[PDB]
Amino acid sequence: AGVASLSAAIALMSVGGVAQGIGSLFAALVSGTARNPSIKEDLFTYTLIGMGFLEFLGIICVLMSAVLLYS
Amino acid sequence: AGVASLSAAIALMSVGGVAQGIGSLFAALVSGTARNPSIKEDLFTYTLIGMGFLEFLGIICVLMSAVLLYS
Amino acid sequence: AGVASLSAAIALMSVGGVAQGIGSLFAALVSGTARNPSIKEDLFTYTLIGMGFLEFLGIICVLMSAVLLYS
Amino acid sequence: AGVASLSAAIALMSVGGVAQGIGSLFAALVSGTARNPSIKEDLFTYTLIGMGFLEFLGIICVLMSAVLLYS
Amino acid sequence: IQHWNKSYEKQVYSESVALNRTFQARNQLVLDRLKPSGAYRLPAVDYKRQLSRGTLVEGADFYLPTAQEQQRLARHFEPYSEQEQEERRKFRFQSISVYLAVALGASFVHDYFYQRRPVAWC
Amino acid sequence: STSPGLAFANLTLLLDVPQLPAIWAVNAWRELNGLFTEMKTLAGTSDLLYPSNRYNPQNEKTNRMGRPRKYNHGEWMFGNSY
Amino acid sequence: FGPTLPDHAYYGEHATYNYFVLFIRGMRPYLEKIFGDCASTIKNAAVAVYRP
Amino acid sequence: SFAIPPANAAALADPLPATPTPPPVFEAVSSAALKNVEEVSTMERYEAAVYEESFKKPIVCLFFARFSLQSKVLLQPFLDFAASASNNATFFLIDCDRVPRAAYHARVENVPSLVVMKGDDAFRQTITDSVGVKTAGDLIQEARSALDQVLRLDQQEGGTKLQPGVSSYTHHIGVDNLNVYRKGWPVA
Amino acid sequence: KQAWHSRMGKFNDRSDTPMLYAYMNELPSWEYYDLHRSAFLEHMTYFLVRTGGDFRFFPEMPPWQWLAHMENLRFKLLSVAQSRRSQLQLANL
Amino acid sequence: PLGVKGRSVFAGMRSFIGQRLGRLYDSFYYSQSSTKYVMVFLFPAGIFYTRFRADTKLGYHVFINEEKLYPDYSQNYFDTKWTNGRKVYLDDETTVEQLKAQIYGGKAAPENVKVACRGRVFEDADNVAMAVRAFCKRDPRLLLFQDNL
Amino acid sequence: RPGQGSNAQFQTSLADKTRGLLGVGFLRPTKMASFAATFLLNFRFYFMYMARTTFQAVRPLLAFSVFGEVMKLVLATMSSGLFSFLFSFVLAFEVFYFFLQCYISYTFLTMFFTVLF
Ligand SMILES: CCCCCCCCCCCCCCCCCC(=O)OC[C@H](COP(=O)([O-])OCC(O)COP(=O)([O-])OC[C@@H](COC(=O)CCCCCCCCCCCCCCCCC)OC(=O)CCCCCCCCCCCCCCCCC)OC(=O)CCCCCCCCCCCCCCCCC
Ligand SMILES: CCCCCCCCCCCCCCCCCC(=O)OC[C@H](COP(=O)([O-])OCC(O)COP(=O)([O-])OC[C@@H](COC(=O)CCCCCCCCCCCCCCCCC)OC(=O)CCCCCCCCCCCCCCCCC)OC(=O)CCCCCCCCCCCCCCCCC
Ligand SMILES: CCCCCCCCCCCCCCCCCC(=O)OC[C@H](COP(=O)([O-])OCC[N+](C)(C)C)OC(=O)CCCCCCCCCCCCCCCCC
Ligand SMILES: CCCCCCCCCCCCCCCCCC(=O)OC[C@H](COP(=O)([O-])OCC[N+](C)(C)C)OC(=O)CCCCCCCCCCCCCCCCC
Ligand SMILES: CCCCCCCCCCCCCCCCCC(=O)OC[C@H](COP(=O)([O-])OCC[N+](C)(C)C)OC(=O)CCCCCCCCCCCCCCCCC
Ligand SMILES: CCCCCCCCCCCCO[C@@H]1O[C@H](CO)[C@@H](O[C@H]2O[C@H](CO)[C@@H](O)[C@H](O)[C@H]2O)[C@H](O)[C@H]1O
Ligand SMILES: CCCCCCCCCCCCO[C@@H]1O[C@H](CO)[C@@H](O[C@H]2O[C@H](CO)[C@@H](O)[C@H](O)[C@H]2O)[C@H](O)[C@H]1O
Ligand SMILES: CCCCCCCCCCCCO[C@@H]1O[C@H](CO)[C@@H](O[C@H]2O[C@H](CO)[C@@H](O)[C@H](O)[C@H]2O)[C@H](O)[C@H]1O
Repeated sequence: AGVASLSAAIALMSVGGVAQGIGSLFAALVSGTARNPSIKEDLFTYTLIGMGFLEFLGIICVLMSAVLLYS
Repeated sequence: AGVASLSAAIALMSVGGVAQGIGSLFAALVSGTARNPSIKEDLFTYTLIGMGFLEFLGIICVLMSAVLLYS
Repeated sequence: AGVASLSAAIALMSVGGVAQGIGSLFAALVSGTARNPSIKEDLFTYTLIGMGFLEFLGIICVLMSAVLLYS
Repeated sequence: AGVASLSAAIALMSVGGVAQGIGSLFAALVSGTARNPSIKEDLFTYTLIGMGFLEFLGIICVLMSAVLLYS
Repeated sequence: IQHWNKSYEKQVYSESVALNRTFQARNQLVLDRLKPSGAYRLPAVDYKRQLSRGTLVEGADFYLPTAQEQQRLARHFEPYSEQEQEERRKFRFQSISVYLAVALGASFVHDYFYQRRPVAWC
Repeated sequence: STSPGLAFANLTLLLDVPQLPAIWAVNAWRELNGLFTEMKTLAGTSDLLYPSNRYNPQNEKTNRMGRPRKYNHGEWMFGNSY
Repeated sequence: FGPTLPDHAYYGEHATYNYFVLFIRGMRPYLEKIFGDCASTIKNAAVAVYRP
Repeated sequence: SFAIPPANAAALADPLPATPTPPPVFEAVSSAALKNVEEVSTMERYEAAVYEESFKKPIVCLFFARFSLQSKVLLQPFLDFAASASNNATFFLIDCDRVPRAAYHARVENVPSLVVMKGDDAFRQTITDSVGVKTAGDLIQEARSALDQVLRLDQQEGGTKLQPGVSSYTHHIGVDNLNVYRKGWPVA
Repeated sequence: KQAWHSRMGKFNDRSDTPMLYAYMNELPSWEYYDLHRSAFLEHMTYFLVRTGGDFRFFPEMPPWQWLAHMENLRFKLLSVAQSRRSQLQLANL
Repeated sequence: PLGVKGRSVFAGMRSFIGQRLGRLYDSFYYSQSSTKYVMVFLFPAGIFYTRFRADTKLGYHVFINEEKLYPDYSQNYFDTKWTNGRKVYLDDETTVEQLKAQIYGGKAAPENVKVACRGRVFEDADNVAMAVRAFCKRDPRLLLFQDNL
Repeated sequence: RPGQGSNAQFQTSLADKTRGLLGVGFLRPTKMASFAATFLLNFRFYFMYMARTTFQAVRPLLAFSVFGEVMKLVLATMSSGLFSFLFSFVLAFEVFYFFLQCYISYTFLTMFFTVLF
């Protein structure tokens, strides 16, 4: 029951790979608010959509970690 | 077949590059909507096209992973 | 018999890297469209050519992966 | 037993890296065209030359991978 | 090449002729016999055609069934009859007494008729 | 219309409302089998029939568990051995 | 070979004046009769039990 | 995103203006009220008909338009049919451009069109030639058959068996949303 | 009103984010003529000529008789034009 | 004005059912051939068959002890190979001999083959249902083995 | 007659009308199979949506429960006063973090439970 644990630990890399990308998205939100404060909404919607995508990828990798951890 | 579970983990590590790509894309989208907002209808469309590719690639990276986890 | 499987997993990781590159291209195109809207068609065509080449490389990797799963 | 397969997979990862490199080329293309269309043909020629070199290197890598596969 | 693409178009439209003949036969055999009358047609018209006709109305997610209820805001002098007024005066507040009674009854029934479970005896 | 939060209900409906015809058909088949069993019982049987049981193989030469009856070769003054 | 289908075969009905809402608005009187009769029956039974 | 501009002065103008009339020489060609029908000019009259007269005894409505030659050909035999069978039914003459809401009501898509009506949906039979194969006599024969059928069915079963259908609860609101005003429903 | 129109458009329209446009193999009249402008013209000239009529009475779906006649006339025209091209347009070179 | 004199509520029910059926026919006619036949006949039929079979018949998971006892399925299509754990639906009158023949495709089975459930050998002139009821109640996992001993 | 000229062209073969009866180019069983395949493959979206929904629903529960368990471990282990003084601020941070997660979940849930019609 050691290979399952190692497989899950190896699958956990995409979490760190996704945190990069969430960082860039919210950095872009910040820069857009600094360049055009007249548009706060209509930037946060797109930010939340892309963040939702990356959250889905995080859910995928964590789910598969638990899968390989018990199967 | 624990090596199956290892291969799967490796096959999921690719999400780290996928999400990064998606992040960069949406970051550029937000920057565009903060620079030339009146053409969101263009930018969002192009973004959707890009996602239609990236999504597909990620789905492959899942599918084959599961295949190597079963076969 | 999983030694072939690891090779397939590595190929999948390569595919993810290709996906990241595709996302970068899309991001650049969106930024370009925002800066110069009237020239979209030319930029879009150039992006399409790049996308096709990247897609070809990705398909090549997936194919080799399938081959390595059996042979 | 499948060391050659592992080597082929590693070569594939290198190919993915090459694709990522290409992405920057075509991003610069879609940006320099937005910034000066009148010299776009010249920019396209330079981008094509760079792309050809990158493709050549990738082809060389693939040839090496095939040789490795066949010992 | 010219020869070959021309003959390609030729037997393309040959296949088209065949398709048209079978299309005619299918229609006049099967579909003209199985066609609906029109009595049980769809009792509506698409919103685009209504919009072009100048007929579409968008409003009133709700409705008012009775004319007595429709003309209330236009009467201005008797929005409600006197009988209706005194009947409405009985509902100035909600009935916590009735709430309590109904809730206790429903809880009693739900607990001692519908949610009985076994218990050990020593 | 719909939404991501209604995926549970959408899946459940799509997969279960087509099964309701089959469920009703199963119920009707069960009632008919019960009717036929009760008509047979009214007509008469050598050995009894258990109504709410899956299968009733008992007869003159067969037990209530599908095996041959023991001590059933001869005849008995009190009639059937059961 | 052209359109074989009309537009209403594809397009969604009106959002606010739709088939079901018109139908149930038409059936309102019969349902009122039904449920009022049932409620009155139950109430009369309960009152005949509770008064004595 | 779909839109149509609201209207134009041309569209809202009079659809049926007068045109010049010739002298009595152009009329000389090789091929050379009415006391039995009712020309309808108003959706009020059309509704009165459909909701009272069509419940008393059946109606036959001819929907035409001026541009159509088939309407001109079909007019006279329609008047003869009316003179024949006015005892059993009422007969109406409607122009689609003058009264479009009557055409939307009857669900006419081509002109000319005969429409036999009883109870406003208990019997509605539309007769037309969407293809272009029939003739006026064929249309009138079909109309006579439909009128006979609806009369027989009204006599059938003690006057019943012809009750209104979906219009009992729809009020032709999906067909023409402007009936919400007639029903008095809000539009806010 | 604007919400009504936007909702109906998002639901029914052909878009990059389609709700109802899905599993399309036999199209309805409106979408068919919006995608195939060549056929709208042909189906419309035939209607005005076969029946002297106004565009306002344009049928939702045409008859199969009309469609078959159109295909026969297309045969005639393409035959004549193709044979003319075959003779003269290529002896040029 | 609800109701009319001389007319019955049953007549109105018949009217309504006629209306509904006519409308269904109209909507089925004016529909895509690609989708409607599938969605209206083939998915309902398959779902009906599956649900009826599960809710009515009774099935068993079959296993075999050794690979040498596996059947030959090379010729018959869609199953070239035996796999253990196959769900097998049977009738109440089925016997062990009939089950064995069904497994081995009406062909010559090996010698001294017997069926067991939870370690308990079945006679071949036994009803599978009652034998399972006796030996393995609510655990119908059957095993085929060679009884040489 | 008006349409006799066109209806004279419509005369078919026996094989033509058999082919039409069978509906060769108008049933398209390959199209039916493609539709069935696409329709069954589209069931993945329900799984994706339910996964997202459950994650957004349990996010506050996690922030309240598992980080709570961690804080409880630290409380059980710590004894002195300096560390406790410093840990009070961590607890307050956890309060604010919980409210942040609750706000995020509210946003995503109003997005996922909003219906046009
Ligand atoms: C365990 C539950 C079991 C059931 C499952 C639950 C399903 C229902 C869920 C409802 C949830 C709603 C939330 C609660 C509502 C709160 C507010 C409120 O009710 O306002 C006050 C309101 C008072 O009304 P009012 O506006 O002041 O009107 C007073 C008038 O003056 C009175 O004069 P009148 O002229 O109006 O008439 C007099 C009299 C009688 O009426 C008459 O005029 C005479 C005619 C009466 C004769 C017929 C009687 C009715 C039918 C028979 C009933 C009993 C037995 C049935 C036996 C069957 C046949 C034998 O009126 C009534 O009887 C009122 C009818 C009560 C029905 C409930 C209200 C409708 C709500 C819709 C519920 C949805 C259910 C679906 C329906 C079924 C499918 C279609 O309260 C109520 O009357 C309703 C009682 C609520 C039910 C209790 C359920 C418990 C709620 C739990 C909430 C707490 C949550 C957390 C729990 C943990 C705590 C620690
Ligand atoms: C074996 C092979 C199996 C394969 C199938 C084989 C064929 C078998 C028969 C058909 C089976 C498929 C049925 C599918 C129908 C539903 C969806 C559909 O496909 O419709 C498309 C089809 C076309 O849709 P469309 O072209 O887009 O729109 C045109 C309109 O539908 C045009 O409508 P309209 O403008 O002419 O009229 C408006 C229409 C509206 O129809 C609609 O458009 C929407 C219908 C809503 C459906 C969803 C409602 C679910 C609501 C939940 C229920 C909650 C109840 C709460 C109770 C609490 C009380 C305590 O009004 C209705 O007629 C609907 C009545 C049913 C709704 C009942 C709702 C409760 C109110 C109760 C009223 C009182 C009873 C009736 C009184 C009348 C006098 C007797 O729908 C229709 O043609 C008419 C609606 C269908 C009504 C049901 C017809 C009877 C079905 C019988 C099912 C029995 C199956 C069991 C067989 C036995 C096996 C053992
Ligand atoms: C049993 C549990 C039911 C609980 C859930 C349902 C809600 C409970 C309330 C009762 C439900 C039924 C309400 C019916 C309302 C319709 C009344 C009405 O007038 O409709 C117009 C019909 C048609 O009328 P008509 O068109 O012939 O003549 C009148 C014309 N107008 C309306 C213009 C004046 O009226 C009737 O004739 C009676 C219909 C109601 C009786 C049927 C009940 C339907 C429920 C069963 C469904 C299945 C039908 C097949 C049954 C086969 C039996 C073997
Ligand atoms: C607690 C319970 C709460 C839930 C309520 C439970 C009851 C109500 C649940 C209903 C929800 C699901 C309803 C979905 C219905 C889907 C069925 C459907 O529409 O089919 C797809 C087809 C597909 O049509 P389509 O493909 O052209 O268009 C569909 C939609 N688009 C355009 C987006 C693709 O729909 C139809 O047109 C037919 C539907 C009506 C027919 C219904 C089946 C009965 C047919 C009987 C007549 C057979 C005639 C045979 C004659 C042969 C000769 C020609
Ligand atoms: C579209 C719908 C969107 C839905 C969004 C749903 C997301 C929000 C879900 C969070 C629910 C969490 C609340 C329950 C947890 C607390 C349990 C509890 O009360 O303990 C008993 C508390 C604590 O009592 P105590 O700690 O003093 O002693 C008793 C404690 N027990 C019994 C547990 C041992 O009882 C109280 O006295 C409470 C009084 C103060 C008020 C507390 C409410 C504020 C804290 C929770 C707010 C959460 C909502 C934030 C909304 C933000 C949205 C912008
Ligand atoms: C003051 C009078 C007011 C009127 C109240 C009259 C209400 C009468 C309704 C009774 C209906 C209850 O319905 C019944 O509920 C009980 C639970 O308690 C269920 O009981 C079930 O579970 C319990 C506990 O395991 C067991 O007894 C048994 O397995 C089974 O009977 C029944 O399966 C169900 O049929
Ligand atoms: C056309 C025929 C009739 C159509 C109506 C169909 C509706 C029947 C559904 C009622 C619920 C049935 O649910 C259950 O099934 C059958 C009776 O049917 C009974 O089942 C029990 O008695 C029946 C006798 O008929 C036995 O065959 C069965 O072995 C036993 O388990 C249960 O006591 C009942 O709870
Ligand atoms: C319009 C009316 C429709 C009402 C619905 C009526 C149900 C329609 C389906 C009837 C199908 C009958 O088909 C029959 O079903 C039963 C039960 O599966 C099968 O019978 C099988 O199970 C039963 C119960 O143990 C036993 O007879 C035996 O074990 C076995 O033969 C028959 O092999 C099959 O021929």
